[PDB]
Amino acid sequence: KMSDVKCTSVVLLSVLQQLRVESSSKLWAQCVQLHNDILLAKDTTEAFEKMVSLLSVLLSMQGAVDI
Amino acid sequence: DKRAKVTSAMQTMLFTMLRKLDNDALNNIINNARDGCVPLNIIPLTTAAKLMVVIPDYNTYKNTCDGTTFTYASALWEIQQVVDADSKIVQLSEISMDNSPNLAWPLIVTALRA
Amino acid sequence: AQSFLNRVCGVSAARLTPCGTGTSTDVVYRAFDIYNDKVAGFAKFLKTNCCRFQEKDEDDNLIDSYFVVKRHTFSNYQHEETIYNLLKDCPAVAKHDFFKFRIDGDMVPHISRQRLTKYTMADLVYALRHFDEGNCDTLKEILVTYNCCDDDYFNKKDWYDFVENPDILRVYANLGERVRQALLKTVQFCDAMRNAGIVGVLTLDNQDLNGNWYDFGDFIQTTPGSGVPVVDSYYSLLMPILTLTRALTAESHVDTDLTKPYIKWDLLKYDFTEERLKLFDRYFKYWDQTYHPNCVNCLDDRCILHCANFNVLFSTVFPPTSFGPLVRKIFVDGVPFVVSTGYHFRELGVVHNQDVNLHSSRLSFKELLVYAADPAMHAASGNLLLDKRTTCFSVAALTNNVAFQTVKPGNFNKDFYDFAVSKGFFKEGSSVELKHFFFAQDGNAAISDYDYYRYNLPTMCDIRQLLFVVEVVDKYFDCYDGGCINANQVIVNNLDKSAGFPFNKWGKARLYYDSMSYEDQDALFAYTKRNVIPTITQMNLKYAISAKNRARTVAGVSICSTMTNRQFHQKLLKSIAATRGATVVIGTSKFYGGWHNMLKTVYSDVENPHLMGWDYPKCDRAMPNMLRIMASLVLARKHTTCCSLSHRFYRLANECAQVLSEMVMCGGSLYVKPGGTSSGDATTAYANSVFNICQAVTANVNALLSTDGNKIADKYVRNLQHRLYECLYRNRDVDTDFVNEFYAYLRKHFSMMILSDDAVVCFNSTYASQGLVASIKNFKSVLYYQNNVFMSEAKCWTETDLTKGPHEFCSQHTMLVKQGDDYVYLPYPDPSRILGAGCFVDDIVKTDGTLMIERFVSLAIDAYPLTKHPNQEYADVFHLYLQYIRKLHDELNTSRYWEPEFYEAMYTPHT
Amino acid sequence: TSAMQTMLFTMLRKLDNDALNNIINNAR
RNA sequence: UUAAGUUAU
RNA sequence: UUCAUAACUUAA
Ligand SMILES: NC(=O)c1nc(F)cn([C@@H]2O[C@H](COP(=O)(O)OP(=O)(O)OP(=O)(O)O)[C@@H](O)[C@H]2O)c1=O
Ligand SMILES: [Mg+2]
Ligand SMILES: [Mg+2]
Ligand SMILES: [Mg+2]
Ligand SMILES: [Zn+2]
Ligand SMILES: [Zn+2]
Repeated sequence: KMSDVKCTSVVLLSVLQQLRVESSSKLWAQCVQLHNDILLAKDTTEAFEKMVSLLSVLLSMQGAVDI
Repeated sequence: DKRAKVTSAMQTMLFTMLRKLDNDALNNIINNARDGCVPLNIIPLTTAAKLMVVIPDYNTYKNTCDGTTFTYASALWEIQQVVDADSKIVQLSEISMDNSPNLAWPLIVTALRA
Repeated sequence: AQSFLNRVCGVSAARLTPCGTGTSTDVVYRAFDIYNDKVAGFAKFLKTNCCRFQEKDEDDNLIDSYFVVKRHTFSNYQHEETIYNLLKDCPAVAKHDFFKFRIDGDMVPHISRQRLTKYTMADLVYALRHFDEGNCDTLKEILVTYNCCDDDYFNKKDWYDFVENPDILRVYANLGERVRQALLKTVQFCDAMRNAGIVGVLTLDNQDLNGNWYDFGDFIQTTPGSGVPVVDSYYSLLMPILTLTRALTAESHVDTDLTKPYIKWDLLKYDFTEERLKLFDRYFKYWDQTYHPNCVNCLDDRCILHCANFNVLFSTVFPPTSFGPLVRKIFVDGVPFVVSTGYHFRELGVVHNQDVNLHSSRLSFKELLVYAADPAMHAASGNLLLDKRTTCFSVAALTNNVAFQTVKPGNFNKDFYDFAVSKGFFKEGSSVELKHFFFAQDGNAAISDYDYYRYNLPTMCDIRQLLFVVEVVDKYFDCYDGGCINANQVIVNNLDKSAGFPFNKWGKARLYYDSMSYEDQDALFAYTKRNVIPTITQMNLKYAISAKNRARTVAGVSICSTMTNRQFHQKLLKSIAATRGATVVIGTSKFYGGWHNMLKTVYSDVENPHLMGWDYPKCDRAMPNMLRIMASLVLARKHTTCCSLSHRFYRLANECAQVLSEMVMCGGSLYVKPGGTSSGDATTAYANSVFNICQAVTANVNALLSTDGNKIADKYVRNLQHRLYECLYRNRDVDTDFVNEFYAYLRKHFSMMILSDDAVVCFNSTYASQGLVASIKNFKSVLYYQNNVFMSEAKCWTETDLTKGPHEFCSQHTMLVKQGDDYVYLPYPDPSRILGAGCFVDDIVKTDGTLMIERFVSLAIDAYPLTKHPNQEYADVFHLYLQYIRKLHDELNTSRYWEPEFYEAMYTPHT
Repeated sequence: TSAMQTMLFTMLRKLDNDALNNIINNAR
């Protein structure tokens, strides 16, 4: 279960790469910080709170993915 | 043959950037030297008509490029435009302590010699 | 008892609180530079012949001024009378008072020195050249005594760490003015001795921290005006402290006064030859060896090392804009150009090109290639750049906007992850978990990584110690064949790589190798024997798996630099890679029993063996320029018959201007590289091996010279130590007889297996406990003053039992595994590293089924030894990789990928 | 890019996190 | 010998 | 935009 959040974090940041997220410095800077913290995380308490926060960035701009 | 294509392309590169070389400023620098040999690190400092300043945070902006004009390398520079990390035009009035978190740092400042 | 104190006070009226109880001698630990017929070394001893008297200033508060009484023999007392009388007029001589007190029934001579500080110059040198955290009370006391820092400054954790606490350089620099004043006093003292015809040896322990000298017990009077001061051991031991404390900072100000503003040097000035000569005469007047400000006039490689060491110190005074390529105006086809006709090195002085043509009718392909690689053409046409992100010198901006390249997150392999989870992996409470990922980076990663060069500082080395070390280091490379080769004998591993800036804008390395005939390449190689070709190094981010959030960058040298370096070094480099059983194990395969053979070689004949390993913090960034130049000189020692003295110098100058202090093409902007080593240089791995051996030999030299000679029980070792001091500081010529003896001593007690940066040492444990050979403590001290980094003991390791091999070498662990009928050593990696490679890839194309099966076989080969690990979870890693191979073949000699005896053959002793 | 997007949503539904499920339904 | 891939520094 | 060296595997 702990391996899954880091597993899902890598692909979650990957899908934003070709969504022109890096075109904005503000979004990519904080997205990179969130993604790297999950990989270096050791305790399950804080692992989720970056996971939900980073996914909310994808849902912020609906135009990317048709839910 | 690849012998000629690289020769033509590389010879073109030498001639295509004479815009800022062999100008009035560069001639004066060479003559003052007692042999015409000068360090390379000083040619852009005294001959280039355009200066680029990369400012990482608002604290360094005040101490380096405060106001519409500033001095550097014993010369006076006039600020022309400022852009952010996204290469977007940024107005001068937008730079402030309160508006600093809303700016896409670093900021690149372009100036011209007075 | 009171009468003795009154006589110690003397004519001067100063309160003197006593230190002893009954006016007896005082016992302290002090560092002494000693050389006699019995003991020779620079170590701490027992000083039980002095009776210190602390001075009480107004309000009874203690100050930094002591009164010491030595009370030597009557014969020595009269000898000090004549010498002091001839030297009392010198302001650099501490005041002496001679009196005789009736301690016993009979007359007792006494010698008293007034107003001496608690610690001498040797205490400062020893505290910094033998630094040890925790046991550094002397250094802390000195720092707070002279207001370098507050007493509570040491409460901060890692205050001594250069990387963690860069402010420690500011604290050390506060001692610079005190050290510079000591240098001026020494010159004054030497002049007085020369005028008075006094011959003697100057030592650090005899000079006060105020610069005053007080010991004359070994001086011999001669004809006045012909005195010969000996300052070989004095200056040489003090050299690393000169740049650590930035002693010559005052020379940058007007009239050498720190209060006055900086000197406004002429912006066009680059020679500085006379200024270097004046600096040498002011501080090193009595340094006997000749100093060449420009290394082009040196006599051999040993002279280059000696003169470049002084240039490192003197270059810190001159403006940074005066260094680098030197350019002029030439006329070709009526169109003026700016080209580099010379170079001003911080270490080699001013170098002028010999083959220069002011007027030329046309450019052949050889000179057309040279001009394109010249940074002069690009930098002159660029715009002025002022980058506040980094402290590195900025030259110009070639492009109107700054590049902000980022690092993408790694691609994921869901098929492998599901299979592993289905097989019972990645569960909570398991010793195997993912720790290696493709960490992402933002747009500031490229310039932030380049800013790590700020850890490179101007380091001046102990030249007498260094000159002996290179002789021992050269012995490790005497079993190799080197020399220049023709263009048709050069072997290029891969021609489909980047040719560097600006050549990457037209083709790869294949285009330029095909375009130039063998005559053109040979002509270009001969051109570098007489001229210096500065080049531009491009910086690119490295996209690879890692366990750290650190960004990795790779330096790409131009095709011009790498083409000429291959013709100069490849013969030696190929010889190193093709040799088995040597100290350098580059090119030795770990398969087919190679790992076992490597471990048996390093276990050669050590009687009491322990294993030791270390790593260099910021090795590619904090490497001093003196050691990088030294490494090139060692590699160039194989050109004694194919190159002349001038040819070998220009080759060294070309390397210093291409891979040492070259222009950096980072993000569309040009920067100045302070130093270090370039990753993309053709000799990077081999140059680091020379650097690794030098530090190991230096640690052994320091360990043997810093031990008490009297405490050594072995006659051979004590004689070895005495001759070691004699070779370093008493002989200016190479003693090949002792170099062989010391090299044989190292091979017997300090056998080591060395690759580029990783090193494993099998050392004599008994000798290390007695300080006869280097240990982890000695390596930390050497890296502090000779590398400007702090190596924490947590980053090193020590193994006591040789049944299990080295704990860590080339990211591989070792264990003893039975193979048929005998026990062998098998290298296995971290299971997380193997699992991470399979789970995460750097390209979606690599996710193709055909590519993975070839990719997974290589990973399974590396993961095969894990089956022999006692832990069952570790062993299942290879089984999972094997089982995944079935699924890939299920959906797609062929069967040989499973039945793991195929992987058994990869580690069997027979090939 | 369709394949990458649809496989990522499978992982999110597989995680079964209350906070993760709350926001995805809110955006839906 | 050429190409690709992996690990190693 | 994507360096250097070394070893090994795979396929011609
Ligand atoms: N050009 C390259 O692709 C390249 N790649 C590397 F990994 C290393 N070097 C050179 O070796 C030094 C130490 O390497 P280093 O950082 O110690 O490696 P590492 O982190 O893999 O070692 P370790 O596992 O022992 O910590 C580097 O500073 C550089 O001089 C390279 O040139
Ligand atoms: Mg003494
Ligand atoms: Mg290292
Ligand atoms: Mg290493
Ligand atoms: Zn010399
Ligand atoms: Zn040669």
